[PDB]
This record gives sequence, structure tokens and C-alpha cells, in this order.
Amino acid sequence: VSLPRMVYPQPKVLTPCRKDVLVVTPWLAPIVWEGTFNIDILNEQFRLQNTTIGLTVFAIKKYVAFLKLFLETAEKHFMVGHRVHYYVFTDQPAAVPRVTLGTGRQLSVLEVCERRFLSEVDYLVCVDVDMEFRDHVGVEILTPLFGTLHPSFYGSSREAFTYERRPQSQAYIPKDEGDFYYMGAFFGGSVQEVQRLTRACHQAMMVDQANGIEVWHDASHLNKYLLRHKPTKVLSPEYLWDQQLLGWPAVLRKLRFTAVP
Ligand SMILES: [Hg+2]
Ligand SMILES: [Hg+2]
Ligand SMILES: [Hg+2]
Ligand SMILES: [Hg+2]
Ligand SMILES: [Hg+2]
Repeated sequence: VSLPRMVYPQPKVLTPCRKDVLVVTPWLAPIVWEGTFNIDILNEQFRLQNTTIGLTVFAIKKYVAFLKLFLETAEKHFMVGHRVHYYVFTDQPAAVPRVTLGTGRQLSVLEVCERRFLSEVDYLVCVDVDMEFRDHVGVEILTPLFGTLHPSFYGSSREAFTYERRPQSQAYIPKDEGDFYYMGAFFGGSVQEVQRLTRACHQAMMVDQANGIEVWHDASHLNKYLLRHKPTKVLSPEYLWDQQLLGWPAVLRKLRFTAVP
């Protein structure tokens, strides 16, 4: 359907807002930074499709302790205005805190789903639970397949990336290959694309197991997948930061989703 009439500042062809960072990859995927998007336009586009976002987190053992802060801050900052379905995978269903949710937002507790996700949500986002939302994380991220720049490596040359470097591993990436180092958390996309990815990772993990090989497990396989199946958006480190470890450098105008000491 058509967008309604909207009044906003004219984009200026000969005046980019961000001259300090790369905002598009060499395969023409946007790299999402503050100042690259008009959230009003994006919100309209996604609400006209009645978009439902699934947010998946694993909270096992001591990590259940992070759920309250995670969910309360997600209520304040994550996809506000859109339909959200939280999926909490946990070994302690009775320890999941009762957090009050906005309208159109639901939570499911799964005790520790393929067809279920296909029928319940349009996008899936996969994050770590020991995190909090500090600022807007919205529909600007949504796309068939996305990953997030690792905050420790976004300025590094690829030789420094801690990819899997053993050729015997399915996740092997040689020193002369690599676009980016993606964090092995905060990835997502359409349900179909996220299922393809997770299927691929699980198959490759089995093969490495069978060959007696186990560096960064989920992150090394993710990085191999995203090297071979290029993401359709890349999230800047605004979306995955640790202020205690890394500070607040000028290049980050917002710190949206961060580590919790
Ligand atoms: Hg801009
Ligand atoms: Hg997921
Ligand atoms: Hg997940
Ligand atoms: Hg993979
Ligand atoms: Hg993976």
C-alpha cells in the first residue's frame, strides 16, 4: 500500500549526513548508523505490513538473573509501536520474572519451533540476555538477513579478526578473506533466512565435531555463513556495545544495546 503524505527535511544528494563512517557495504547493503535513517518513514512502511518481530533469548542457569532488566528495557526501546513476540528459552521457567508488557507484545517461555516461528512472526532477532537496551532499536534493522559489527573489531584489519583459522574446520576463513567481524549474537532476518542460517551452522558444527574439532564456536560459524551469504543490512556497533570496556567514542552518536556488568 501507498505511504500517506508526510513532511520531513529533504534529503540532500550532495550533502551526506555521515562522512565519518562507511554507510553501505560493497554489495550495497546499508550499514545502520544514527543519521542514516528517518524512523518515521520506516515505521510507516513496517506498520502498513502489520510486521511482527520475534525476539529470542537463551537464559540458562545464572543467566535467568538478567531477564528482568533485559525485558524491562526492551519494553522501553525495542520495536515500540510494532508487534513483538518474546521467546525465552530457559531451564528455569518459574524463575522468569513477571514483567509488564505493552499492548501487542507477548512473551512465551520455552523450557529447555521451526514451523511455529514461520506462522507467528515475520522476522526473528537473536540476542544475548546479559544485555540492556539504552536507546532506540527499531524497524531500521529489519531485512532478510542481518548481522552486527563486533565492537572490539570494527576498526581492525581482517588479519586481526578472530575467525576460525584452522583449515580442517568448516568455519575456516583464510587470512586474505573477510568483509567484517560480526558478533555471534545480535543477528536476525526473515524467519526463512534465520532458519537457513541456523540449519547451516548446526550442520557445520556436526561435521567439525565428527572431525574432532571444536575458536569462538557460534561466532566463527556465523562469520563463515555471513561471508558466503552476504547480509542485506549490517548493524553498526551502536547496536552491540560495552561502555565499561570500550568507552563512548565520538563515532557512536547513540549506545542502543549494551553489556551489563
Ligand atoms: Hg543522511
Ligand atoms: Hg534465534
Ligand atoms: Hg537466540
Ligand atoms: Hg554457518
Ligand atoms: Hg551460526
